[PDB]
Amino acid sequence: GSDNIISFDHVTFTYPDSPRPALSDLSFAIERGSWTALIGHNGSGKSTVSKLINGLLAPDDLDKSSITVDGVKLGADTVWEVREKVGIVFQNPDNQFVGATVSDDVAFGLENRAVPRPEMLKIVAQAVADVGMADYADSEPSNLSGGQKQRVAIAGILAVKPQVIILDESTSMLDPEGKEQILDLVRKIKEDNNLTVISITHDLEEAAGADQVLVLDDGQLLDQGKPEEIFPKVEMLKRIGLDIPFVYRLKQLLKERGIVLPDEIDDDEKLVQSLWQLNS
Amino acid sequence: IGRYLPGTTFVYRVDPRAKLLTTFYFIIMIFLANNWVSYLVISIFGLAYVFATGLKARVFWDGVKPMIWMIVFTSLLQTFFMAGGKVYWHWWIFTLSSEGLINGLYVFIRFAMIILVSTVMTVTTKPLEIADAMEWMLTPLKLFKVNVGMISLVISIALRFVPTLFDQTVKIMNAQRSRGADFNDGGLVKRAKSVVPMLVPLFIDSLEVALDLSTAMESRGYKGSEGRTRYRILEWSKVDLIPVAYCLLLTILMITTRK
Amino acid sequence: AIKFENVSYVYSPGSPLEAIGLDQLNFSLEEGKFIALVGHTGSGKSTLMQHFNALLKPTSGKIEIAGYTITPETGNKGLKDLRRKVSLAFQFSEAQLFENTVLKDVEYGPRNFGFSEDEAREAALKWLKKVGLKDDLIEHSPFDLSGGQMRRVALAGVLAYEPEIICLDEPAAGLDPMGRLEMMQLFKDYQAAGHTVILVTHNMDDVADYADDVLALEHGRLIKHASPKEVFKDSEWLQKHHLAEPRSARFAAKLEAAGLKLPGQPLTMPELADAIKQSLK
Amino acid sequence: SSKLELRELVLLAMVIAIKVILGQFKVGNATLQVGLGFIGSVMLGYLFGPWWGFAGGALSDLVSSVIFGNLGGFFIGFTLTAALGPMIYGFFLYKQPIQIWRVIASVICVTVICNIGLNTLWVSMMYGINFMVALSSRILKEMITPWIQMVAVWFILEGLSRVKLSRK
Ligand SMILES: Nc1ncnc2c1ncn2[C@@H]1O[C@H](COP(=O)(O)OP(=O)(O)NP(=O)(O)O)[C@@H](O)[C@H]1O
Ligand SMILES: Nc1ncnc2c1ncn2[C@@H]1O[C@H](COP(=O)(O)OP(=O)(O)NP(=O)(O)O)[C@@H](O)[C@H]1O
Repeated sequence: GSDNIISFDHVTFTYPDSPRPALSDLSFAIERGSWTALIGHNGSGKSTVSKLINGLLAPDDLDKSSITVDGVKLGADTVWEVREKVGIVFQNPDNQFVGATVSDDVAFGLENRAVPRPEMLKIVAQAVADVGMADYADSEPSNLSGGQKQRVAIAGILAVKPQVIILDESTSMLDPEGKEQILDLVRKIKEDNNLTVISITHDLEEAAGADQVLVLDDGQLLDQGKPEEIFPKVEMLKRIGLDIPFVYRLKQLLKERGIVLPDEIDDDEKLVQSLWQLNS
Repeated sequence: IGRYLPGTTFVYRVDPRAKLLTTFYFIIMIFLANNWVSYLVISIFGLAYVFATGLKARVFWDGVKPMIWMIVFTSLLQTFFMAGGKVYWHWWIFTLSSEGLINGLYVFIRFAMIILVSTVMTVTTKPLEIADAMEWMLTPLKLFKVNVGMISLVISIALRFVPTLFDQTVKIMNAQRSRGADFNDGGLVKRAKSVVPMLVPLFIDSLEVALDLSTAMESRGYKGSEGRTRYRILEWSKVDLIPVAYCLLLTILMITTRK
Repeated sequence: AIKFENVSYVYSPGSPLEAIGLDQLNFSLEEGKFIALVGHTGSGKSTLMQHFNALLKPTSGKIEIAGYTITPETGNKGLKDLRRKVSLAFQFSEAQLFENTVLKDVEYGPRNFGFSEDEAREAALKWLKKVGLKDDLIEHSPFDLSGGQMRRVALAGVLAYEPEIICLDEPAAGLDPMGRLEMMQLFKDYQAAGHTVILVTHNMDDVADYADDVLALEHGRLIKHASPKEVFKDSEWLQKHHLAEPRSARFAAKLEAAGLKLPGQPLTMPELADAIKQSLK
Repeated sequence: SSKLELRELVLLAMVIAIKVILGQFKVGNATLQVGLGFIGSVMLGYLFGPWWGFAGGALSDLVSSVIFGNLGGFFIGFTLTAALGPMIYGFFLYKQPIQIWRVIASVICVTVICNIGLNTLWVSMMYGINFMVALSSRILKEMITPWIQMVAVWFILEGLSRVKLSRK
């Protein structure tokens, strides 16, 4: 069914300080086995969501508050058991890295769970193998590109076999080639193990390929659901603090000079074949 | 920017906690004794080990170079210990003697043999191994009042973030220089007060990684030190006997000649 | 008046393991035009950045910039005045800042170049508005700010003394799209204001849409120096020396391959809109 | 609990890494070098207190020892002295205000008590008197440097590092 929901609840940091830091009532949910992006301006509260789901942070009602992830209500105890169904890949690998080799870092969580080493070895090999990091497996963090550092981050969480992979702006500053691969990595990873990928990104061109997106602004969500219906929000969406993708701006910049607009229509090959049709 | 390790390609340099413990044992073997022949047996053994490695001698100079002044300063000044000593004439008190200047060759060999085994350790092995070497020296004292989980953990984190703090230091250096920061230059005050723009942004960057690392740690399931397993796992293999040979063979005869 | 005369660079010289940042760079750049710098990662593009403010000096050849000339010999004597002309805001400028307030931190730059207190006070606000944030927080401490504002005041502190040549590595690398087309606007507005702009970013969307010069780099070597057209047009070329087409050039090439050939030179989206009316024409 | 915890502890790991790096470099002028490792020592004092301080210096010598020389070793006891410096910085500075009486009395003692006595006691490994004279030979620095150190420490500590402690 549905994998994760956040019911009526609110949150603050650091602890309750002055003016009103928070997300909002929220009233938000996501389906099992579906890639879902979460977008908002800088300081819209996108990080908190990931740490809330994670359990590192707690909401400020606790009566009204229900965050349940695959059948656990979060809430003080049970937090390590909800922490085993979710995993998080933070942006900027350097600070998120721990351990000597890469084969050292990706078995960290594994020894957190007191897994015997003879098994630990096998898993960790397959883990780095899965992320393509195979023969860099004795190298230390400093030698690695921040891109392939974030491959080691993946193999880190891929090792403990989570049902939800959160990407928190993991792709942020990488190569174009390097940002291409990491998503195509986790996107490969997804189909294999049948997981849920919660992406967080400022890149709107890769939000178009989400199953469901949802927008968050200043405290709260405004619109949510299938990318098809969310991106057409045009003008308001611009003032909202984020922007248009390329295909949709292509739609826009076509119409600005008058040209036809059949819409949604959100793809590449579906455009390209539609392009043959419009040429007629 | 690594140091030192011309450890490339030759034989040994194996089993660090064996090797480390040896150099710790050799230190205290020198410390012990004595007037004659004891100083002979440890000095020859120390020399045996350094070319057993097959190491270029030139590297040993690197460690003694700052101390050279300190050697010959204390050595000859030990001789001229105002009487003091000892056996011969030539001449005063207050002056050289055949006994006085032998003692001054002993401080030379001890200071050498300290900075030989100290060198032979700090070069032939690798830092992450040495960290697991002196984790072993800590192993016994656990059930005394010290939690070894924590003083093992902070070392591990420290080491890893030493270079990545160094590079973010020079990034701040150059980032400030580009903005017109000039240092050192100046004199006394402001030479000085010009150091803070490289410090506090280095300090606050430490918090950013402190939070991020602790955050990313807990989320991967870090409950505490108690109740884990380990990935790394050093092993003794067959060469192990060679440092125990050095250890037990030298120092039974060194102890008999001690007195 | 940027000129690089057979300029290489080698790391760790007189030492074993000398890695080469730059190999025989020869090129010259227009005064007051948007000059993009791109390559794969570990190209040596950030090395090149701190070359012409002379944080590093060439190990070969000559660099004539800002009416100075930078030899392998040139010392650390007069570089002070070289840097009021040329300026760098490194990849993360948020980590560049300090003291008790925003205002005194930006003026720190001009103050170091010998601006009067009055001059530095007015020059402070002059560029703290230009970076569009904000009336009230101008007197706030720099440390409580958001990542949007933290990488502003830094970029103000670099711009406050009005560098003639400005080179910024990945200044928008962490921002949101409201930020980019905000920050990328000021770079272009400073440009037509009569100042040179070097900008180094992987982003090929704003490299085509903004930049005039692009000079690619690979393994320390200069592979191409041109308009973002000459270099961008050859498709499989960009594969060979690892680079990538912008968003427009990617989709057009595909619709073209099976489809119609428009007259572009696609670059920015407005021109793309031009190119697809001619399709029916 | 024991005292501190993760995120308190990951910080302790990042501020030792400072003082192994700091103690590597010296500034310094044509007149005198006055190497700066000491800022690392004082930080561990007033933040993490006296008793974690002692645990900081002891480890900071073990940390440097792997990536650098120790100029000898191991000793053990060099580490013992590297330890005691940050500790008595902990006193006068932890759960304590910013005051001119606390800083200078602390700087002068570090040189004389631990730096002198212990450095006067470690290359000892022999009889004591040959030792004192090698250090008696070296004293000038311990006369000059502590005084520039008190000026320097006031410019770091009250000098916006402690004022920027919070927040955060
Ligand atoms: N102590 C704190 N811990 C965490 N967040 C804090 C704290 N204090 C304030 N905040 C706010 O938390 C918000 C989280 O927003 P955030 O998700 O960081 O947006 P962002 O700029 O895109 N950075 P991020 O998404 O994490 O990569 C920010 O607006 C901060 O102002
Ligand atoms: N301190 C150093 N010593 C030796 N080689 C270095 C050093 N710093 C960098 N290099 C080398 O020089 C090149 C650095 O290129 P550089 O442009 O700085 O990185 P980049 O990722 O391509 N650009 P950027 O992302 O803006 O930092 C690489 O080939 C490095 O191996």
